Amino acid sequence: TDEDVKKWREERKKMWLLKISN
Repeated sequence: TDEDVKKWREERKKMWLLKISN
C-alpha cells in the first residue's frame, strides 16, 4: 500500500537530508 511505501520514502528521505548537514 501507499503506507508501506510512505514508510521507506520518508526513511530514506531523512537519511540523505540529514547527510546534507553531515
